Amino acid sequence: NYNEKSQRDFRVVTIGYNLAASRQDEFAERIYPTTVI
Amino acid sequence: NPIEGGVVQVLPYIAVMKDVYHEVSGVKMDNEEVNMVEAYRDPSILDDE
Amino acid sequence: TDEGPGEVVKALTVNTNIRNSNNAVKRMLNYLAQLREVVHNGYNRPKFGIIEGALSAVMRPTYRYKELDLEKVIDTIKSKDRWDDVCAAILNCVKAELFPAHRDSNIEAAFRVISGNQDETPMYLFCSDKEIANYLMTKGDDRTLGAYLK
Amino acid sequence: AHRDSNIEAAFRVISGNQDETPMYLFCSDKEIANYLMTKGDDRTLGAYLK
Amino acid sequence: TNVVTNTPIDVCKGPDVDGTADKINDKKIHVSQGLKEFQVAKGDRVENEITETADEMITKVSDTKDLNVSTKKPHQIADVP
Repeated sequence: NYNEKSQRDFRVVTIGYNLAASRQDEFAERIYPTTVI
Repeated sequence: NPIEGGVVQVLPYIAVMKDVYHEVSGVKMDNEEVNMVEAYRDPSILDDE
Repeated sequence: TDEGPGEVVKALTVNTNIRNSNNAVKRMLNYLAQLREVVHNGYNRPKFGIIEGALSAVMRPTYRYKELDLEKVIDTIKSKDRWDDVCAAILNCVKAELFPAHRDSNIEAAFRVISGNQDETPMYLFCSDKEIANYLMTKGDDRTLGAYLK
Repeated sequence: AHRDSNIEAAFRVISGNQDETPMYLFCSDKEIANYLMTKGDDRTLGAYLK
Repeated sequence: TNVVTNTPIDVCKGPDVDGTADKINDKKIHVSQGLKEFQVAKGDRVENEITETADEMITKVSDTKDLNVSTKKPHQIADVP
């Protein structure tokens, strides 16, 4: 193995994953305002 | 870094999977696995009656 | 296992919350289709039992369907003016149908008798997708249609 | 294309900022670029896109 | 003359090899090989490849805010006379 180049180890980046949802979004909330029963 | 020589990109997500059994003669798994992110444009993927 | 996902469990609510907004859209579009049928059938005076909506017994049911094929709607001379010509054509079509529909319906009478406010003006929402809204929002500073409509 | 695709949601779900939209780059040659570079600081498309 | 902007350069010194034959004491000789130069492993077999579980790379799943908020301030465009 005269030559050696990096193949086994790489920089690893984790892609963010962020979910969110309200009872209704602004479109549905303005048209159908939420009333608690 | 010269020692690294490359990058790996890891993509986690939560999938909305159709509730399906395994077909005894099935070639693949007929289970629609889709990213929750798709529901923001096409929420119909969440429909269940 | 003993340890449940810290965040993925909350996806159960997110799934439901997205479906809530989607159900609002389905109900809106389905209601409009049912409204088209009722008004088209010739129902103009208020009545109980013709359509969903407790105020359908109060005000005249009113519906207008207009197809804006912009090539046949816009009057434009030169490209420098194209943005305003597209935005104005869409908004002017709304004005053209809204004023006589606001007159023909009893919205002002219903709102003034129901709210108790001798003079309360209803507000109209322009419900659109992102493409259409991107045109109307840029000129939405006035917020006013005609004399007193917001 | 901004509507048909879900890129708006993709950036918000990846970045985590509920107030996030992509910024678009007009990648042009020198001839075209001179025709695009006529606006002031108001490099806006529609209501919110930059 | 040339100018390079904002570029880091690694200038290899080259060898210090010389052309001299050094006699060595090889009476006793010991050789060992560590698994360092191969980068085959640097402590653990997968320091890079995903170490967490898929579930643990999920950052937030909120039930409050909604990712559908049109910019509260819409840019307005003045009329063109």
